[PDB]
Amino acid sequence: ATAAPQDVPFEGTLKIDVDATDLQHRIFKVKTTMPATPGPMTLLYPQWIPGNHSPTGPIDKLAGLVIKVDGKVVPWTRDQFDVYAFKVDVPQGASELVAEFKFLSPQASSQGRVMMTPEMLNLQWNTTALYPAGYFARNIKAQASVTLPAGWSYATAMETERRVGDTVTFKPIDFDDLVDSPMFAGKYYKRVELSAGKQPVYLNVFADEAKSLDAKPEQIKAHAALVQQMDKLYGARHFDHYEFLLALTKKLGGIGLEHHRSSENSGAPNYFTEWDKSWTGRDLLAHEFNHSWNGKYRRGADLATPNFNVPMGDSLLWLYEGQTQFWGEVMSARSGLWTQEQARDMLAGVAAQYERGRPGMAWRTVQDTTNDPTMSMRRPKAYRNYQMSEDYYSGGQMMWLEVDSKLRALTNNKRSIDDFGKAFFGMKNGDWDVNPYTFDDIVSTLNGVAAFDWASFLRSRMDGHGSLIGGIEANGWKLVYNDEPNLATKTDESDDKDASLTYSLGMSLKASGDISDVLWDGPAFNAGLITGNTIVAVNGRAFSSDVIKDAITAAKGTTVPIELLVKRLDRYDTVRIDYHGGLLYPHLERIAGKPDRLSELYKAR
Amino acid sequence: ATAAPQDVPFEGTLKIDVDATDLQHRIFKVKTTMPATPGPMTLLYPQWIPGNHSPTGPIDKLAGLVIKVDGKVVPWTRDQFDVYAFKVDVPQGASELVAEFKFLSPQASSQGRVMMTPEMLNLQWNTTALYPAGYFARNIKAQASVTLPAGWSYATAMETERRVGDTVTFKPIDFDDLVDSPMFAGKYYKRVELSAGKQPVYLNVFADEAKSLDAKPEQIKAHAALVQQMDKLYGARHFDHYEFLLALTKKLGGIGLEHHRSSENSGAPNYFTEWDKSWTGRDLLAHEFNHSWNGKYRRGADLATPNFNVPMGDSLLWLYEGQTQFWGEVMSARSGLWTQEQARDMLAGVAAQYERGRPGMAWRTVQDTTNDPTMSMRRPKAYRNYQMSEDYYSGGQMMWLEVDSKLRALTNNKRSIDDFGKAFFGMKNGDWDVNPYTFDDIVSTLNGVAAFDWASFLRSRMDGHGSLIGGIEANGWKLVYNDEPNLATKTDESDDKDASLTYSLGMSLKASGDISDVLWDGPAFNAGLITGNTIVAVNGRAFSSDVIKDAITAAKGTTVPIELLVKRLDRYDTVRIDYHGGLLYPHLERIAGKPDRLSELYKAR
Ligand SMILES: CC(C)C[C@H](NC(=O)[C@@H](O)[C@H](N)Cc1ccccc1)C(=O)O
Ligand SMILES: CC(C)C[C@H](NC(=O)[C@@H](O)[C@H](N)Cc1ccccc1)C(=O)O
Ligand SMILES: [Zn+2]
Ligand SMILES: [Zn+2]
Repeated sequence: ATAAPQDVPFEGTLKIDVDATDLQHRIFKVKTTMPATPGPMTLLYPQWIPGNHSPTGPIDKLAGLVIKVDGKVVPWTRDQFDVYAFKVDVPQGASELVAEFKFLSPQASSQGRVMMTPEMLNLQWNTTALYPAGYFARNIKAQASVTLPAGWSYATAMETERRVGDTVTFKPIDFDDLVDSPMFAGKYYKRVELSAGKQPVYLNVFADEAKSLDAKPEQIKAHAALVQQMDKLYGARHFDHYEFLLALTKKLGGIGLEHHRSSENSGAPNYFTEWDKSWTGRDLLAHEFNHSWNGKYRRGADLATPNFNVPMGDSLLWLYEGQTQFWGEVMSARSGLWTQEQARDMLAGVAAQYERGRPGMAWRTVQDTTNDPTMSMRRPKAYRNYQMSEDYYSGGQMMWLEVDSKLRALTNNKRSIDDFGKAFFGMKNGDWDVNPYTFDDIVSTLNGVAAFDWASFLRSRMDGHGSLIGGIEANGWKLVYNDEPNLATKTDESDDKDASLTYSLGMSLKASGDISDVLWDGPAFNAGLITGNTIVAVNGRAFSSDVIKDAITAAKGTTVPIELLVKRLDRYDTVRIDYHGGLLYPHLERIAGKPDRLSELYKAR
Repeated sequence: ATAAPQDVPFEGTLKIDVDATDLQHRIFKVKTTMPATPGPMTLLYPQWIPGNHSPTGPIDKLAGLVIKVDGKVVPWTRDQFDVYAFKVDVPQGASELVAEFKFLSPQASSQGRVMMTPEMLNLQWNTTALYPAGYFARNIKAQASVTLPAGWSYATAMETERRVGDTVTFKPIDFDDLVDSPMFAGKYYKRVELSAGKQPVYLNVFADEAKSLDAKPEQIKAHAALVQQMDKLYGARHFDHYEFLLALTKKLGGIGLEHHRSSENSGAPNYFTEWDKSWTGRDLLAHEFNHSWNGKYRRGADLATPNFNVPMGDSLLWLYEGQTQFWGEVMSARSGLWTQEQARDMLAGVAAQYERGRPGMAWRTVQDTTNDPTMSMRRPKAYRNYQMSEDYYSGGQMMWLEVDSKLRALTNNKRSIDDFGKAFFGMKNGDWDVNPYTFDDIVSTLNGVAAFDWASFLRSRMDGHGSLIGGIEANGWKLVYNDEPNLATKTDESDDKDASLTYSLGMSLKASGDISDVLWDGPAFNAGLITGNTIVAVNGRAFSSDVIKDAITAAKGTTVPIELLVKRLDRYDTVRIDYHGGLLYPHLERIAGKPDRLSELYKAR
């Protein structure tokens, strides 16, 4: 076992030098230099990574580790009860320890998200760092450098000291901020100012091909409007400057990861060039940006750990991620990243997910899903709808919508969730240290906006099994289903011609006919169907998405079952599904006579 | 978080009832009943599973959990710092707790190994169990039952009380032995006696199709000879009876998992029907059977944990798995499961793997690979040859071969590793409780066979970076390479037309030309190639395994480089490989002047 980290000074500087030039093998070469204290010394590879809420440190990708003290090799021994901890014996009279190793980043998605391509790379300093055990991470002064592919541009919130040729030397920085200061680099780069002033915000775009960088003025303006709308909500910025990192790519592994003064984001090459086709993911930058307030600056006390190698407590992720999921979609509408119609159909899809798409809510609480990061590490699960899957995101969002609606009702619409945002995250402009909070702090700040038993309200939703969608009705709308496609579903289905049929047949299909998801206790489930089975034919006709949708519509209101020819492994059988509700996709409709608070919430300030 | 398990009596019986009939959804339905006193109670889902040496308990597949005390639901709360631990409050006057849940076994291999098919199933009791925290697992008396698909046969070492219809009630058993008593069930079943007597051994075969069960007399005899050869080695059996469980299948997930009185094994449907083609995997039953002595009965003290929810120490896996890997191959030859020529070429491949196929030994020791189970959980890695990958298996095997050769050299061939086997595992016939050992015990028993500094010998090999293949030459043979295919490689290549070129071009390829492996610092590596790249053409000719092999031979002894057309993502380039050694496959050849101890080692006793 590794001794607990202590809030004591670390003498000297942890030097971290990274060679990021072996794009072909996708290898980051690392040298870490630090003072050596005589006696046993334990070095740690970061395990629990802020923003991942789970022990995602890729320990088995650390290879070629050789440790030398004052130029002599010393053998290392891994702690079999802490496989992220390497112990060496430092001789008496020693001065300096050097550890050299390689981070073997994924050569295919099966190994994790790809971090190197022929045109760009993603350096996450936790993957290229060893640091001494026994210290709070913030007490370790670090100084990093990286050697880039020839002539590549780079971007990071971390301040550059100098670039000599292709070796970038950064100014000293605390080790926790180093891990929190990722770098993108690439040959096709555009830097766009989103906000000038004393706390400026920039957008750093890297692409597989330069043509993807052609952001149009109104599209840049929508990102600039995001910054303005966050200013209206919070009244403060928790950074001295902010660097959006955005990779437009089909080669780099997808990412959305927040930091204090930056975020790592990926989109498709058509993020800008096909604005109307790429909209469903455009809440990404709003989401990760919001975390600078909600998650990085303010963090649950059980989540704000002293180093990267003690476990994180995720109990409050329904605020961290849940309210950020909420604000990401709201701010997308307020900024023009989304249209109001797009944002409303997205919210309808969230509401339907918890009204009808989450039968696991009968036995599992949203609170318990804050354990999903460590339980599952986002590995494949058979029934996201019944096992549940990180619903502290979207279920949390629905609770925060209801919180907004209740604040309005208590105050005759003079207060809203905007007032909680300013009160809870708006203090101490410019500070980007960690300001921890507890559950009781959430309650007290809500009670300060409008007096109410908020503790019971939050517990009843997060520890309950009942409806989470009450914020829809209270804010003047109603969740409905009809045969009109949901804007998000339609965009997500089309071009590949897939078929999302969650609320009719209780399954989703690829264009090939392969079932990609099955709703627990739904019609497909009750025919014994599982993901991976194939719908070969519908009423005798070779499967297509149009064919099965037409058959569903033809069965609406009749008593003639839909006949599905199914391939299960190497067997074929025909099932008859007595489903006659037609195609059903969620939308929101106004409740006439009630105030439309929802549109006010989603309106630009 | 969770209180430590104590060696104190457990009052009552843990009843575990499993319904294994939902083959379509692949769901095991579970009811666990246990004594309960009022107040706080913590229930555990097994986490660290004996024989996996890592926390493989599938916690995220436990769904639908409802806990009732005296018929009334009690809410449960998971420990966010121990996600395998469930906490409830037991009301006053209660005597009994009932927990019901479902184990959602993998619906595809991406979720883990498949455990249900239309013809067979594999029940592992740890996946269908909750048990009270605070107790040594061996102190908990359990009693299990299972409801099978209609008419299915079953086999397990656990003794049956009665079968009523399709519900099997088992006799009470200690909870640790329950977890150690898996069950196979299926519609195509054959039971074969391998040894009669007071400690009988049976082979239980389940198949996708009945024709695969047609074991011929000489093939059954080889399995009977395996039991006889183990008797000669150890002189004792650590079980009152033993049940081989063997699944001949393309649908059940592959498995080799040892137990005290049974093992879980899978083979191809042609395990018997194409005996000469399916030979490379036939050390499986010899391997897992050997674990009844080495691993189950004798186990490292740091591995022999008190329950399933504290971490296991794997430091001695180079004995547990390493010597079992050794005996699995030796016993295949001694029993006739393998021919002597097959076993020799298999050993040649192991020797070559550490002579030339493990460049990672320059920085990592075999000892450190005992941490790979927890580090990697057998997830994909880019360079098994450089990161290393559980080399305590085959590297351990090579060390034990050298131990054998050294015992012979010290004793003028009067003692061998067979004497260590009998001395270390041959005590206490009939005993199948765990008999722990430490490193010092290994040393003392070796020293008792022949006096020598065995501690330094073992450490020099397991903590070193040098050669592990010294036992080959010491026992009278020499590792050589030539263009004659290795029998194991040829069989593993055949039918699919793959190309293993580790010792020539430093890579392996599928018939498609996709690179499946790259040797660190080898020729393919030095051309920048990675797994997933595709060799499109060789000297301009469309790739095939024969085409690239012919080109390698054509380049032998010349100065004309091999031209490879390569697809890297969406780009094509041609590389010139200056490799002129020809095809090189490992074999063993006699050193004519030296005594042939290797053949003695592999000879039937
Ligand atoms: C591309 C998007 C879907 C990315 C999105 N990212 C986020 O929500 C971030 O704010 C999360 N902090 C990223 C995260 C959370 C838990 C475990 C691993 C990674 C996510 O769901 O991971
Ligand atoms: C089919 C064969 C390859 C199976 C073989 N099984 C064994 O060696 C058993 O003795 C191991 N005890 C199985 C094992 C070890 C570590 C982690 C998971 C599972 C294995 O390598 O897993
Ligand atoms: Zn987030
Ligand atoms: Zn084994």
